[PDB]
Amino acid sequence: SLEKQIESYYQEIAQLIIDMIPEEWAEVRFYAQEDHDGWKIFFFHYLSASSDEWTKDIDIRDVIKVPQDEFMEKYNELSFCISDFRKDYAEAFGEPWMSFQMTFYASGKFNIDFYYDKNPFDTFLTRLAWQYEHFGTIPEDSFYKETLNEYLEEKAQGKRYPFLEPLHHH
Amino acid sequence: SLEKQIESYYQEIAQLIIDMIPEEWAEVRFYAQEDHDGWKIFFFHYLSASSDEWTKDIDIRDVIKVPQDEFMEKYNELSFCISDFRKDYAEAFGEPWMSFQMTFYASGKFNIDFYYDKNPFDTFLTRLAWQYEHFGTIPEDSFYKETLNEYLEEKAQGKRYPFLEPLHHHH
Repeated sequence: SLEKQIESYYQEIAQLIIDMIPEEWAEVRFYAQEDHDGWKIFFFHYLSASSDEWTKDIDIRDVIKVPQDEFMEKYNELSFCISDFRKDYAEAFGEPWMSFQMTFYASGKFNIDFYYDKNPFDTFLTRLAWQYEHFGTIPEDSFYKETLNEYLEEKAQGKRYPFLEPLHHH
Repeated sequence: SLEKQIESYYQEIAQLIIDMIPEEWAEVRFYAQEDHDGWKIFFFHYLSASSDEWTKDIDIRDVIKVPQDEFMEKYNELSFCISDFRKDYAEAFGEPWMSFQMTFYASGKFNIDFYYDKNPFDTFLTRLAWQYEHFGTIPEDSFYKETLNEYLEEKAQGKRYPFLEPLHHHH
C-alpha cells in the first residue's frame, strides 16, 4: 500500500537519526525542506531520556564518541534519503512536498505532515523559529534574540508558517 | 562552450569551500565521490597561510565564530552542487564520473581529475587513506591505526587507488 511505503520512508529516516543520537532518547522531532532548485534545510532535535532536556543535532558533535566521519556519513545518507523520498513522492503524488515535519516517540508512535509553502528564512533563522514554535524558546545570546525578532515581526503582521509549527482556563 | 560550463562548476565548488574556511589559506585539496545509488563521500583539507599546517574541514567547527547552522548551510550547498554537477555531467557526456579530486591555490590556479573506479572503503577509512596518500600521515591513536591497516594491507598486495592519490628517478 501507499501508506506502508510512507511508513518505510519514516522508518529509514528515523533509523538514520537514531544512529546519530549518542544516548537514550524519549522523543525526536525532525524538519526537512527542499525546493525545486535543490535548496535544502533539515535538522532534528531529541528529548534526552536521562536529562529530560531537548538537544540539537548540531550539539551531538560536542559529546560524540565515534569519529566525526562516522557521524557525517549518516548525515549524508539522511540528506540523500530526504531528496530520494521527495522525487518518488512527486512521481506518485504529481507534485513534491516542499517541506515535512516528523515526530516520533520511544513508544514507536509517529506522525508525518507535508507542506507546500516556500520558506523565506535561512537555516539559522529557520531553526530558531522552529524552536520558538515547538518549545516556546527565546534564545539567551542577544544576536540570536535579534535574529528571532525578524521572524516575530513577520508573525506580528499576521503571517503564518504552519510548516514549522507543532500540531480554556484564565 | 562545454569548457566554460564545466569550469563554472569548479569555481562554484571552490567558492563554496572558501565560504567555509575561517582564515587565510594558501591551498585547498578537495575529494568528492558519488555512486549510481547516491552513496556519497566528500571532504576537503586546506593549508593555513600562517601555521602553516593542514586543517580538516570537520575541524573548522571547533574554531568558527558564526552559528553552526551557517556552516551546515554551506555544507548542504556544497553537497547539492556535487550531485547536481554529476547529474548534468552524466546527461551531457552519457556517463557520470564516480569521484574527483581538485586542488586549488590562493592565486586561483587549480588542477582537477575525474575517476570511474568504485571505492570499497567507507567515509572514515577513505579520509585516513586519502590523508596517508597526500601527506603520509599515520595516525597516533591505535584504533585509527588498525583501521588504516585495512587499506595498507591492500597496498601490500599491489592494489592502487588513484582516486585518492595526489594529482622520476631522483633519490
